[PDB]
Amino acid sequence: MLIPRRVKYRKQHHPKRTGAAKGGTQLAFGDYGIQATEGGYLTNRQIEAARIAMTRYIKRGGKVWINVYPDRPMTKHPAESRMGSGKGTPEWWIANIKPGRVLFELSGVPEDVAREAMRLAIHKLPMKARFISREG
Amino acid sequence: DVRPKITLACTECKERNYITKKNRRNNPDRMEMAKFCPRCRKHTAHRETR
Amino acid sequence: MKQGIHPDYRETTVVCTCGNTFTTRSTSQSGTLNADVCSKCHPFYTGKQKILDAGGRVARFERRYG
Amino acid sequence: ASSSRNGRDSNAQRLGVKRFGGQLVNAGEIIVRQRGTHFHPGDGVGRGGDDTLFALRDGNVEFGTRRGRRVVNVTPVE
Amino acid sequence: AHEMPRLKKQYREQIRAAMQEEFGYRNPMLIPGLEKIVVNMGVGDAAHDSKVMDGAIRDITAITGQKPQVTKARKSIAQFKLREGQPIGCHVTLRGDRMWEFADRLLTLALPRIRDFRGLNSNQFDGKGNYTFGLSEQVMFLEIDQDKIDRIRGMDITFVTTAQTNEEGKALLKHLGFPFKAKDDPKKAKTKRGPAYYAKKKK
RNA sequence: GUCGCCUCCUAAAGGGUAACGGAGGCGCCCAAAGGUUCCCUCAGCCUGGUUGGUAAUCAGGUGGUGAGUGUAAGUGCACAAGGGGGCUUGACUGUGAGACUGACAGGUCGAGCAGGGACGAAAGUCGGGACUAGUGAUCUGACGGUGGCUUGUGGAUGCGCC
RNA sequence: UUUCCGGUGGCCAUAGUGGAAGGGAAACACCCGGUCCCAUUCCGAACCCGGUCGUUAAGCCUUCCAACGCUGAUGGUACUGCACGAGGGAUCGUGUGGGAGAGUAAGACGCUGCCGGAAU
RNA sequence: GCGGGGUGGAGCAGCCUGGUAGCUCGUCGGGCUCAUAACCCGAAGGUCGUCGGUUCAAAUCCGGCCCCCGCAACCA
Ligand SMILES: [Mg+2]
Ligand SMILES: [Mg+2]
Ligand SMILES: [Mg+2]
Ligand SMILES: [Mg+2]
Ligand SMILES: [Mg+2]
Ligand SMILES: [Mg+2]
Ligand SMILES: [Mg+2]
Ligand SMILES: [Mg+2]
Ligand SMILES: [Mg+2]
Ligand SMILES: [Mg+2]
Ligand SMILES: [Mg+2]
Ligand SMILES: [Mg+2]
Ligand SMILES: [Mg+2]
Ligand SMILES: [Mg+2]
Ligand SMILES: [Mg+2]
Ligand SMILES: [Mg+2]
Ligand SMILES: [Mg+2]
Ligand SMILES: [Mg+2]
Ligand SMILES: [Mg+2]
Ligand SMILES: [Mg+2]
Ligand SMILES: [Zn+2]
Ligand SMILES: [Zn+2]
Repeated sequence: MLIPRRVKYRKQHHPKRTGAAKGGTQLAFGDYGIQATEGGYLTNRQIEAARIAMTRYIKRGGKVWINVYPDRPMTKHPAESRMGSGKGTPEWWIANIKPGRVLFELSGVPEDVAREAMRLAIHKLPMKARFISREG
Repeated sequence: DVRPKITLACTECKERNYITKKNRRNNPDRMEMAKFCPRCRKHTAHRETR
Repeated sequence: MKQGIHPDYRETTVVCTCGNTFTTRSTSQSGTLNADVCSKCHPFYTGKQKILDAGGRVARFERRYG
Repeated sequence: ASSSRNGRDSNAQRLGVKRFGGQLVNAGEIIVRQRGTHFHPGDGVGRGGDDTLFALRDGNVEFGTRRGRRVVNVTPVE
Repeated sequence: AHEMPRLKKQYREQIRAAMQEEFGYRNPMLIPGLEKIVVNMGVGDAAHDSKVMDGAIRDITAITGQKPQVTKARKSIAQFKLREGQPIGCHVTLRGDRMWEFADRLLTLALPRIRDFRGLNSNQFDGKGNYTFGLSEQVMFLEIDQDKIDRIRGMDITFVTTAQTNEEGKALLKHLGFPFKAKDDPKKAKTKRGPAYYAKKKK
């Protein structure tokens, strides 16, 4: 589970989820990758599930890059309580995903099994994503 | 209580012209200043009242 | 120099009790100083020494046996 | 339940430029209220105790640069 | 009195000629020379009393011949137990005639009578033609008394010369005459203690 | 849990803008940490050096703001508003053209002038503090000054003014 | 009149930083002294005073170097006022006006005023 | 939620506030005794639950966290 060591402010406004990907729309480390076609919030649990799926399928070879980091904290109102009495305590850590953002990258693996591993990973994400490559 | 209000009166016409503050611990004794005395119509030595 | 804040720094010869005598305006209120040893009268570099060591471990053996 | 350790804030101070570029002003008229010298006093402009820039003379307000400083000048009226 | 010192005269004639011939400076005012002498002593065990500073002032005044600048603590440190603004050290800057005659006195008299004196390392230059070293004990300066010193103290002696490079600084200070150049002993202990402490792990 | 004041964010590039929204501060302190005049440049890093160590004091090199600012934060400040020395009391009296900001009470800035000063060779600056919190209307009472009024007159007494 | 240089402004990196080469007639400077005014929280280092011998090594000045930094379009894109439209919904699109930041080509080894100097 | 507590082996002091961590018992070494207990003479023993901050300096000040308590968790 990716959790930042510290943050300046633990209670933050909800991240903007408008617009396309600000940056990181192209592969930078690996040969293949996952590119999100829809925006949304990506929690550390989802990131870990996808990473486990990719690594487990590719076994021992190849290396995986997690381009996004769940450094944005999300508070939760205390359960069964009326509205008010200040903001809640951080409960989830998310990354702000926008369309075109490359989430995961993979290298050192043949294309077919890389594609299958990316499929396994994508079936764990909460937003639509696609397999991309450096045109082979 | 530790920075009391002290009143400066002219040493010529004994007139409580000014009021200010000291430290009592940093300045235990009565303070001497040259201020303008409106009655004496010039700069006269002013002393803290006792 | 500021007047009244510095010590007396008048002339001062120096007899090194070893054939060497100079003159420097030191702080010796009396005057000339008396050197137990100069630099040109000292065993350090005038060469008057040469300890190095005594590393002849075998040389000791034939000294007491050869 | 719970409570907030916040909720305090200071009253609005209403800073900012009060007379913009080219606006005719009288002597002593306040040009900008500010904290610190984001604008330095230029020609015909004085700076007060709380860094307020005010007009030293009648004329038109202009914002410019004097050496390396952002300054506010009052050009005397033609 | 008005008399240009022996060491200054020797410097000018012999050393300026020697440097001009064996460094080949293309300009006459490029031959290095002594710029200043700095006598420091950090007496950091003055955070608990003032008498040690008074003794240090007396000692340095007698040794040099002028009143020292007393430096107050730039920042307070608990583990050194010093507050802000306490006097923790004193130093003297010597130039011109005082520089020349103090250097002459030091070299001709004082360090000769160091206990088991073996010379000074040639590898204590700052890397810019200036050479600083340290004396562990003070009364060896026979210009002071012997049976009234409050406690033994040490000091740092720094020769700042107008020398661009370390090799020419070493040449200048040799020609002026400094026990050193030997070989190991100097550079030896040098390398040693160097490596030794030089590590660091405040973390 | 909160209630007044100050700084930031929310606040949507003037100002303003709510919530038991998100962060912190204030109820002081300083006779210098005020005024003026002159001088100075830091932190960090690298190298050398008695005690001495990551770091005391010293030297050289580097280094433009990352240090510093009595105290929160922001806006400022290296031209320093940061560091140091000299002399001082303007932490004045009588004032306030002209503006800022509030429903109002109110809060804030202020040129110029006179008196009498401080500093500076002068130009000049000085009506506390780099700026913005460190505060409480009115009533009633109190002390000091003044002597306007005082119920027949003169006192007294009481009140008024500051 | 011109050229060169010393002062003093303006623009405040297109000017800086770094490297290379060369220059001093006046001038500037380092430099040489400290007797004299004056000065160092020690030091004639600095400040100040007296000289202008020595020296162009440095400051300074001239030429050269896009190397770091700086400057930087056009077009496109983001965003956006107004007017609409589409999705179950996060949200997205279009019309009509405005229009960046980044990046690209490129610019650039400063510009300009006054006074003085030596020569013309 | 409010308030308190966490310090040698144990049970308890040191907390307005910074700088010197104490008493009792127990542990260990020596006496006394035939031996043990008791008693007598000497010694060691906690960098203060943990993370971080304030500050020249933190057991002490501030916050988070863990553990143990107490209280509250109400009206239909
Ligand atoms: Mg990018
Ligand atoms: Mg002011
Ligand atoms: Mg004020
Ligand atoms: Mg606004
Ligand atoms: Mg708006
Ligand atoms: Mg409203
Ligand atoms: Mg200052
Ligand atoms: Mg006052
Ligand atoms: Mg008015
Ligand atoms: Mg206010
Ligand atoms: Mg006046
Ligand atoms: Mg005068
Ligand atoms: Mg202040
Ligand atoms: Mg001030
Ligand atoms: Mg009433
Ligand atoms: Mg009547
Ligand atoms: Mg009045
Ligand atoms: Mg551009
Ligand atoms: Mg552009
Ligand atoms: Mg009931
Ligand atoms: Zn009077
Ligand atoms: Zn001798």
